[PDB]
Amino acid sequence: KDDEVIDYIYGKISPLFALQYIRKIDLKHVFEYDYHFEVNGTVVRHGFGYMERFFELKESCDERSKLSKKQYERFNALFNFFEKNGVICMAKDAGTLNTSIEINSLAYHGKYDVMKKFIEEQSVSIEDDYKKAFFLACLGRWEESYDLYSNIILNSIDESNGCVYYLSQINRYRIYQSITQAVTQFNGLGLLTFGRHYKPFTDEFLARIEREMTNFNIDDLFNGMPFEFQKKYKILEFLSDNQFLYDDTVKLFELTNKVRSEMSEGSYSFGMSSDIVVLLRLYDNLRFLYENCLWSVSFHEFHQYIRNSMSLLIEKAEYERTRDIDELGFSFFGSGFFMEYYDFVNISRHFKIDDIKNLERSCSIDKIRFGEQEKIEEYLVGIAEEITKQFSANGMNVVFYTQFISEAKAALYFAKYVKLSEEGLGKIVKALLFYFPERDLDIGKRYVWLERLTKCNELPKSIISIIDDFLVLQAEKHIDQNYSEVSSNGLYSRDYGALIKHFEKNFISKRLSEITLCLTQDKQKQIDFLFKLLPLLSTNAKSHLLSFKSVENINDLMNGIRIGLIDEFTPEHEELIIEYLETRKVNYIVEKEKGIQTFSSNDYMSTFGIWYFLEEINNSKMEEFIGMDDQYDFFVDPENFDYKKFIPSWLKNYNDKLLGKIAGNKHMKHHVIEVLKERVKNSNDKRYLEILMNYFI
Amino acid sequence: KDDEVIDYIYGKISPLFALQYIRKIDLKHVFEYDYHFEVNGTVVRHFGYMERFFELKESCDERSKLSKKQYERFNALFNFFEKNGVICMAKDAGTLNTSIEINSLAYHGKYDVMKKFIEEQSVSIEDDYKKAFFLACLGRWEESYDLYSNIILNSIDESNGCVYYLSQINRYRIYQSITQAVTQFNGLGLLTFGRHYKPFTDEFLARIEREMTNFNIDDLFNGMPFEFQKKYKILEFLSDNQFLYDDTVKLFELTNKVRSEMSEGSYSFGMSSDIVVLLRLYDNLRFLYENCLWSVSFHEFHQYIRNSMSLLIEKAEYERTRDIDELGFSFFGKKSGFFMEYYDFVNISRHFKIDDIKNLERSCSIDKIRFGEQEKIEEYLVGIAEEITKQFSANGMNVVFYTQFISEAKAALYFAKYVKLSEEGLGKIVKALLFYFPERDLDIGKRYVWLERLTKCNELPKSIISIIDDFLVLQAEKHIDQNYSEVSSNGLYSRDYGALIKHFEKNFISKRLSEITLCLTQDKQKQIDFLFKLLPLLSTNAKSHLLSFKSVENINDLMNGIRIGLIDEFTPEHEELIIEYLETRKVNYIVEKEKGIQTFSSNDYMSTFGIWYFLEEINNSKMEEFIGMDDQYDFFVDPENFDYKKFIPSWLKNYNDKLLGKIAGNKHMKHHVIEVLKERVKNSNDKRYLEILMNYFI
Amino acid sequence: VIQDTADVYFKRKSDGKLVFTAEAQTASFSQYILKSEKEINLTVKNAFFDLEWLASERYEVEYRTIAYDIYIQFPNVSPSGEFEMSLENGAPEIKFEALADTDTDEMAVVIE
Amino acid sequence: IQDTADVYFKRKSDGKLVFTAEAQTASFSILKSEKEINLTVKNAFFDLEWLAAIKASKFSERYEVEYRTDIYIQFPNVSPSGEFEMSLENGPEIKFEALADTDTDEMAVVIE
Repeated sequence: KDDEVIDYIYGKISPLFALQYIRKIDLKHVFEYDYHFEVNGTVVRHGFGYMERFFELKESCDERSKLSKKQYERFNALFNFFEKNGVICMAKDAGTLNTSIEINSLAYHGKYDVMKKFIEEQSVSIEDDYKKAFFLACLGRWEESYDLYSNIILNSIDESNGCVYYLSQINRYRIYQSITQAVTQFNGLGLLTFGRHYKPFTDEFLARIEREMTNFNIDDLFNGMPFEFQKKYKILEFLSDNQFLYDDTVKLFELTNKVRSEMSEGSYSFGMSSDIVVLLRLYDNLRFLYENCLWSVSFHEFHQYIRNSMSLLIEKAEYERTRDIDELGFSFFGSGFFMEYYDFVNISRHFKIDDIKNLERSCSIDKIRFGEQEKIEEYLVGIAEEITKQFSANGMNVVFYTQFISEAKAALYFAKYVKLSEEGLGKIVKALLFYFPERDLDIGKRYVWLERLTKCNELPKSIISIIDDFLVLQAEKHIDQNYSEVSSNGLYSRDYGALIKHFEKNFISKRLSEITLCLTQDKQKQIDFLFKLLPLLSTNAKSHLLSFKSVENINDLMNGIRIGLIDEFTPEHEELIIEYLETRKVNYIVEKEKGIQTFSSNDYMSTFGIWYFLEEINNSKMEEFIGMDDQYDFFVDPENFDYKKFIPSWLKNYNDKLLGKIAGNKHMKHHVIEVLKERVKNSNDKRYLEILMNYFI
Repeated sequence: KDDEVIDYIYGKISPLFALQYIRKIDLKHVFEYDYHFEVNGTVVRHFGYMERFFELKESCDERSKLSKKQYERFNALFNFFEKNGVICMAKDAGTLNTSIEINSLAYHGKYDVMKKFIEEQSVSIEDDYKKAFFLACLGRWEESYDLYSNIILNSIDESNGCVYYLSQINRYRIYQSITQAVTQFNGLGLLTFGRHYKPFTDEFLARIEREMTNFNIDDLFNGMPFEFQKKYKILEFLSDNQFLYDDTVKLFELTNKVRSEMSEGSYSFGMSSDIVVLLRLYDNLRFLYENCLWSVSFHEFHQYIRNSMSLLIEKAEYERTRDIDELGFSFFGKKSGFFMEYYDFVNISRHFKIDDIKNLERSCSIDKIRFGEQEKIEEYLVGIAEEITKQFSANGMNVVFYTQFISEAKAALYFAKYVKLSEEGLGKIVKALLFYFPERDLDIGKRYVWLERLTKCNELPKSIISIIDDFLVLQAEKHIDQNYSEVSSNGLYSRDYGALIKHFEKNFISKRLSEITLCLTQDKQKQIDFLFKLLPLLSTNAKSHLLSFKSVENINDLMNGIRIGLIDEFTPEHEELIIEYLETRKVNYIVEKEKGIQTFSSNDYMSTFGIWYFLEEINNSKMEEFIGMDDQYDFFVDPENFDYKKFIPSWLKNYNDKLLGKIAGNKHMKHHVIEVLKERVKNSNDKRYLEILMNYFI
Repeated sequence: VIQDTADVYFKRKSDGKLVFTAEAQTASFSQYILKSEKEINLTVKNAFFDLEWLASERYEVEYRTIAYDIYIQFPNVSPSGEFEMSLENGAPEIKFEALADTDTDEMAVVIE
Repeated sequence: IQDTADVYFKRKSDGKLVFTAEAQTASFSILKSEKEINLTVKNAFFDLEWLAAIKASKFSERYEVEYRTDIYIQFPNVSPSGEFEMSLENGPEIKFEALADTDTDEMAVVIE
């Protein structure tokens, strides 16, 4: 009977409308291995035509008009639930298929204020408290999360719902692992990182939870449950496993091997390639985990899985972007990859800075086009508003700090490729410069991340004003005679001035003048800092400054050379240069018996050599001593030479002018061409090719 | 008490001498997660319990107070540790070098020794276990299944649970083997083998499907006595459908770590990740092979070993080619790199396919890798060749064993390129490759390619030339029939053994081809054509006698005479044939424009005609009287009209040195070539595009 | 534009009877007195054999596709199926290599 | 040089040891320069005597790192960048970066 088709599908799939999202690849268990649903809809057979008839009813409204009211309701529920998932039709009748991901979860979009408002709202039912517990776990409030999860587990049996019971057990176990590792890391390592001992959860909480969680295996939870639930919800069976997220990793490894082999061979895939499968599986797993309110922030494994999937997709897209073709290939080849809001959020949340740097090394994300930029701007503005609101007051959630600062850093690092508006850029810059913690971003990292944000947004007046206030605050911080900033990059406060001058060459600060015009010889550690920022003030203030302080030290000399104060060199400067280069050797010949290599990071001597090659400094006494460093075989005797001093890295370290002059010499050119051919042949790097194609022939 | 230390280790490890090899990473379960043994020995804590025992090892005075039973326990424990590889503690660790030694006849492929061992009389149950494994390896599957069933039957009576459980697992996996074998033999076996070959009869399958129903791999551990559950927890992971999964995840994590370190350019200290990968691979290999487990039936083990070896080769290539500052040169000046040994050669031969080896050659450079223990590799290759010639010289072949063995034989003969061989071994290998290898696996082109790649380090002595002479005589006799035609998947035909011979023996004639050439007639076609391929291999009198019968009246004969050097200077009425061909091509071309037939054939006559045009040998005006619409002739009729491209981007690598050098000697297309070459070298990674950029173009 | 999903027909030469039908999955092409050096490897998807056919040799392969008729002909092909028994399990893929006879050196044809 | 070194962590106010570990990874990435030095060590035991909300403030200490392998490597200014990641398997990796002040520029020293 044609009216009897929906009895079987309902009798096998009825339990599955108790969830919010199920996986297409996870539908195999509910039908007990009768058909196979591909990751993009289409069903494939694997003794009565069972799934064909139902989809036949969909394309013919006449045939389904003979059903009764109950049958029509069953058909409507099944059709709506299929539409919610993505099951469409059979493969033999498949056509054009485009799949878009849409995750309906407040946690994914980071609506912290909305989550707080929803938590403050009154309770309604058990699922509302399930979502409330998830939102409290996300928001860093962990004790209330644990208590709510325990109460949900307590009352789920009385409310006669088993899925809530099982999922709440799993969530409470995973959050228990979360607090356990949190206190373990806060005790033995937070002393040195945070510079304090911070133990939020008291002894009573841990004492209770360790006793409660003893002999609580993740496995056997499915077996230790009613057999009717065993038959009805087999699809959840794979959740109860210690070695979780393992099949996805194996399938990802196999697909990665297939994609890499196809990249090596240069083959042409047809239809649904392996990368499309990877993307669909990643989106399916993401939607399944997030829409079901499952605690998987506590996993480095999910982060690893998403990282690997996204990196493979980016590498594949780069391969199709840079590849050759043929005439046969054109007869087959004849669909580019571009980044959207969801991909941006995935990369921001699941990647670390090292992973993004590796991606930038291997791939070229500049050539990738970014869409839906309004949503990305909204997301970034929300992140900046959250950080400034939280760090502008006398409060912070340290656990939420550890779970949120990494994502904030990654989002602000990846905002380089996204074009923003004036107000959003101003808010982001203000929150980055005035309220971001100093233990995560030092002055050098702060400057690098600010500078990379001007690649597509330029520098309007508001950003310049914000930088002006930041510089004034730094100047006030330098009032104390026991302050000194340290940078992990070599970029210090004397780089906001250069960045400002690169866009607003004519510019003076109205606030730095007063602190400059209120100085005295005893106000040291402020005159030194203001010497960094000389080109930023008025000429009268400049002269008033350079009165107090002379050039009597080498650091001041190179500073004045750097800020353009000294264009033409002056006498008694080679005096200081020769004094330094003589004291270095005076210490050298006493340490030869001691045997100290002392390869310091100081770059004064190589800079002196570079100055020598430009003939600005030229004198016989310069080569009187020669120090330990090997770099004087360049600018003191290009004929003596050695294996190498540090040339192989310095061709990429140097600038255009010095490389061009290098091409204009006598004998070392052939050695340079030999080493460059060796590097380009036995390596893969664009820089060694650019200096081989542009400055050398 | 110091004498009481060994009571606990014996009381927790006593069962584990019932096996032949255990994994160091699998020792965690026997001690119930007390310490952790690193993959290369050393133990780390996680009452000093093995600390005292390892203290007794370095002080013979302290262990002299033990009784006879205690001394026996200590000797057994020390010998078993020495057999495994557990050495000492990490805090007392020192110089550690690990060498793999698998003691298995199956691994080394001693088929004759395995047959002799099977024919020998039985002794005990373990001997029949090894016998069943050897029969499964040797392609005799029915007797293997029967022996496994009998072992399972009598294991309970012999009271050895480990044999019972392992025999259950082996029988299940071999049951999967026969099931998939018959499934693949029925469908797609009709087209490949050109026959329907069904070795196992209906009775066998009817029995085994009934016996194997409701036999899950899982739950086997639980359905056994709890004493076995406590004693042999280390085997618990064998009973799992999703087997070899944790190793895959660990390999993926280590691969990610290694790739990240390659990208950053970091300097790992001590035991790096690649060392962990190598040691884990060796440990798993030894565990599976030494315990006589049926894992030939898995593509997953092959995938695991393939991935491990490929990662190791890529890492070794990186450290060989990496850019080094002062620090790396100081810390690794002597370059204690990675080199290939006999075990690695056997692993690559057995577990890799030809496509995987080609991908390895594309990505890496195995020529720069040094190969050691070449005597064992020569012995292995000689054994493979002897087995293939013995099997295919008589009227017999085990087709199942053929399917399990021919792939490894092909891979071994393909990878023998990098190994230096002796004269007798090379002669045996060449004879077995040319006279007895099946034609359905290696056609004439693949045969020639694999023979040619074997002369990279062995040159070509006289015996190999004689063997090739007999092969050519056999081919000539095969061409007697007027319904024979050889097909090659590479474009290399029988007229390439002659060129290979002449490259090493420029002065050489064949004493056997003359008689078949001097016994020809005008009606003996399909042999004159073949002998025209091989003309430079005969005597001058035979050459003239052969050219008496056949003229140059066809284009194929023309290009053949050009190829074998018969015609050095061109002759009249040759441009006649060229003009006729290129006129008929256009005559068919303008009738198909309305029909719209694109007709890219694989024929390369017209591009070759253009190449001949640029050397002024064929210079005329009637050649440009027509165009076949082919893009390739815009090079040699009008270098100024041009297009996007004809096929230049692949033809810079397809051409030879002379034509590229002449390309550098022209007027206008040089700048277009330099633009496309800069684009290719910038937005790609290929050595060839760099060589044409560094050598012929500036 | 090409649909990027063609249909492959495998038939027997010397007779013409259709052997089986399949869906294209992968196509790989590798490359004075010049010479040719190129190979064509084809991999197809789940295929069912002809009912009449189930109850040396030469074979032909035809690829059918449309760009919005586009035809690809391989006159001489050789199957290269390999036996690989695997874990779990219970249609597999079939691999072809393009051949070339020595008289007419043609291994691939395209019709628009 | 020996492939295994030893790492000592000290405080820049009393020269008091903080912890001792074994090195695992070292990454090294008018004129100017811009370079970074990241060090990653393995399982470390903290000093037995040193063991006895968040505001955006830099009222922290300064630390030194010594590599022993005689070969001596000195990092006078270091900053530990501890990252928080909870794992599935439950049952110590330490990272730090080399710093440099703006007037006594020095990021790495080697003594032979």
